[PDB]
Amino acid sequence: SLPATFDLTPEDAQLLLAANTHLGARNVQVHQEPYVFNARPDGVHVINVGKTWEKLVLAARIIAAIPNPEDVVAISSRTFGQRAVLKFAAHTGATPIAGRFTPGSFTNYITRSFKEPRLVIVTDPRSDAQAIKEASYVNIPVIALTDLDSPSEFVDVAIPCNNRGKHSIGLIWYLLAREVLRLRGALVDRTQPWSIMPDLYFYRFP
Amino acid sequence: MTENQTAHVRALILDATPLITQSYTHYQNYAQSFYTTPTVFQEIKDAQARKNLEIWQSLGTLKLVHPSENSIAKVSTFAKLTGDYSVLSANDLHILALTYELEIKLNNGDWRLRKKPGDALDASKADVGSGEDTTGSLGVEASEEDRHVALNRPENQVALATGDFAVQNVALQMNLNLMNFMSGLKIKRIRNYMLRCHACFKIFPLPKDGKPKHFCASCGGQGTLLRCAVSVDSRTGNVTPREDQKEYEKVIKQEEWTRRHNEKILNNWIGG
Amino acid sequence: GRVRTKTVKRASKALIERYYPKLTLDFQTNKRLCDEIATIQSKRLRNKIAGYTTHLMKRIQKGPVRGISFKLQEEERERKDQYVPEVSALDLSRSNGVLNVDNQTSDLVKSLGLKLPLSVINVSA
Amino acid sequence: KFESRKIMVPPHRMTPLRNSWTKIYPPLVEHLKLQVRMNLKTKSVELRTNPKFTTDPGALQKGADFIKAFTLGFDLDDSIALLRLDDLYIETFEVKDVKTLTGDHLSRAIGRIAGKDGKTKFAIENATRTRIVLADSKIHILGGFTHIRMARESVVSLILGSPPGKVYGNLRTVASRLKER
Amino acid sequence: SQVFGVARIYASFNDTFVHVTDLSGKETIARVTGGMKVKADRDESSPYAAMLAAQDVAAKCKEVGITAVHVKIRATGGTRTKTPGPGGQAALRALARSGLRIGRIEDVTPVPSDSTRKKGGRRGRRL
Repeated sequence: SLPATFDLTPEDAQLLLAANTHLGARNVQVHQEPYVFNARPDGVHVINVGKTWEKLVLAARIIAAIPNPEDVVAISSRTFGQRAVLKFAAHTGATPIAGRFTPGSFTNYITRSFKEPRLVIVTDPRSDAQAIKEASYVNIPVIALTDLDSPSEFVDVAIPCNNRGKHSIGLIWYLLAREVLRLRGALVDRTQPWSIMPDLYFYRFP
Repeated sequence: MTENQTAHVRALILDATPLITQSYTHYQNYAQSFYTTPTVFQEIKDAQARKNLEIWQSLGTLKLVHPSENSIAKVSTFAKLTGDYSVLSANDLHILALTYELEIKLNNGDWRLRKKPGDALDASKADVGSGEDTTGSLGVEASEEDRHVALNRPENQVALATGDFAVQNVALQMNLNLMNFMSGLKIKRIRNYMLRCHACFKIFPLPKDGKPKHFCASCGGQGTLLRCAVSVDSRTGNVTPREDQKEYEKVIKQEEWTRRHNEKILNNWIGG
Repeated sequence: GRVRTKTVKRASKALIERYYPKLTLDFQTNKRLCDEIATIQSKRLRNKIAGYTTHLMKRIQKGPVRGISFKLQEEERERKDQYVPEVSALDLSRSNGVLNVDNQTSDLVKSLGLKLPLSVINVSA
Repeated sequence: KFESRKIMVPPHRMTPLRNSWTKIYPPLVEHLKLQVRMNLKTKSVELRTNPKFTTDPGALQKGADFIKAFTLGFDLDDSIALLRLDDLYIETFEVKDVKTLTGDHLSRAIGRIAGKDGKTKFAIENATRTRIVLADSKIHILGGFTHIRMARESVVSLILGSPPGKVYGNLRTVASRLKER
Repeated sequence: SQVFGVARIYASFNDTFVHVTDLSGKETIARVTGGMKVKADRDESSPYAAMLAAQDVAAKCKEVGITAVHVKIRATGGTRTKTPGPGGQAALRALARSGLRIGRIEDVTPVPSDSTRKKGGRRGRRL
């Protein structure tokens, strides 16, 4: 149900193998066994990156399916993640949660951090697990970035990537941003590369 | 009847390790001028080192020279390019900047210095006139005229005498002359240990505090950092071989506060 | 202990987050400064607030404090985008145009059906 | 007129040896004026003296006592107390020497001397001027004879299976006429 | 060079023995108990009595002229404890403090392979 141009462009595959997204953790859960292809024999698994591309194509379609672009909310507490979600929220107009996500923000309308979304993106479902479980109370889909040993409960359309390195998380946020702006209509030509480089999303500590 | 050992180096930058390990008589037969930073001299606190510094000040051969700020900025840019700025001290950066300024003044230019790591040296301007592999400098029975010709060469105009492996790698990245503190021969290659990611294959130096990095700087793999021996050639300049939790920062701050409280308790026990 | 009240602390916090630059280390200028900007009902309370703003001008000149200042917040508004590298680590020239890729990910490339400048590297244990 | 002693390094404590050795050696080398040489291969530490050092023959025995203390779990603040004082000595004792216990009885006796979050251990260091390290089957108490003697009475109460409340009552009784005198 | 002695320290809970002779246990040279040095019965095994007793043993060894000495220390052994008490440790501190040369320090405690029944019964022995 997609045109043939939507697939892996080889410069994006060079970009993916440049950011070491295909490297992962050492434990493989029962749920995420099809994302692994095989194991490099030290204990490091390598992941099917075509699945990551087409899975973020799904996540881009979920984000484009919402009518109000301010109703999607990005969640972050990792050190790379705040910069990544503030760039994503700057570029698509989402509402970012940087640093400590406030408890009682998805119920409890009294608090000024009460935002009700219809769609939630999470950097990892272990450190930001509280936004996952508070979104499990008020009926919210959550599309997430899960590793090979992330908790796989309470997520749907989860994107396998590497949350450990700053390269992969900044790139995968950049690719979600460029996929949804190429799908909304802000960049008409599918052939044209996006004008902003992916290193804008990258974290530096001075 | 000792032979008149002529100095093969016009000026040598001396660190605190070569000043503490060797006397002025050991460095008298190798270098003609002695230059050092004032902060390195102020950092000396040993009694025998203070006696040797008093003997050198009575001799007057040591020159207390502070490095320039522009050379300090160039050295800091080179250390940020090579990634050695996190382990190198400010005194080491000032000593490298003073060595770079002395090499710029002695050779009348920066043609022998590399601005970036891996950059080829500008050899077109040369015709206008412990784990250290020091092999190739032995077996050179040079005469007095040969020693004067070698001291007149621009390669032996400036030398950096130091014991810091990060400073030695920064000088090898800057293609600077490195001399042994006990032997006095020119260093050709240096072998040091570096942290290598087992998956991302990223190269980082050893830690200054000695603490093992639980997470890699680029890979993020738990246990992905491994001790890898790396060799650096002075001619080529090529080195040949989670943490995002706030509780991790709290544990690091608690470890630092525990180290500070232990240092305060040790100072109170010593002074009590 | 002479812990100051929360009204003086909060008024000084507001007047230093908003009215930074004309306040200085001199309490005597700050007295008629907070007279001319703030409507405080008593001489005692405005003396408390002016002395506290003088003390926070004393420790603000040594370094940054957790509260809001404008002249830093423009600077972390270009900290977000000023350090873009001309060549990133994801570009080809940092690996001389050919990637450092093991045999299994090259098998991923030749199985998925793409053409890519890969150098196979043999790794073990 | 040199003298060297040989001592054994446990495997369980050689990693805090290489962690805090930089805090171990310069107080004794500066203040107590000795010479230390390692043998990391053969688990041996060479504590040597020289006529170029100060003439103090008993501090060589004291230095062997510091490394004998560090052999059995002991931290560095008790080494500072052993630097400053002379009445403070070391002891080992066995769980099986009071009562023949086996397995889970041994585990419950170790739990009784340990306690919830080490609180009965805390109550026995603070009220008696003693310091507590628990091994698998060895108990270790530092200090002087009036201090360690009531520590003996407490620990042979506790390892006999007496409840820790009676230990607390007898502990504050003996602490009360300890600090009373 | 010098002459070495063969020293024995026997550390019970209630006294200490500092007892030394020459090689192979020929004839005993110095001989003290904890009871003879402090007449208080509560202080038979005190470290004060231990150091004064070992000081008198050191005076005996100095007047017979033995300078070096080899020491082994022990508890009662057997069904009772294995490592010596602190009276032995204070005795070691005293003999090192005395200026007498020390040769070797070891622990010849008589250790069973497999012991017999102790003198407490099932319940326990200490208090």
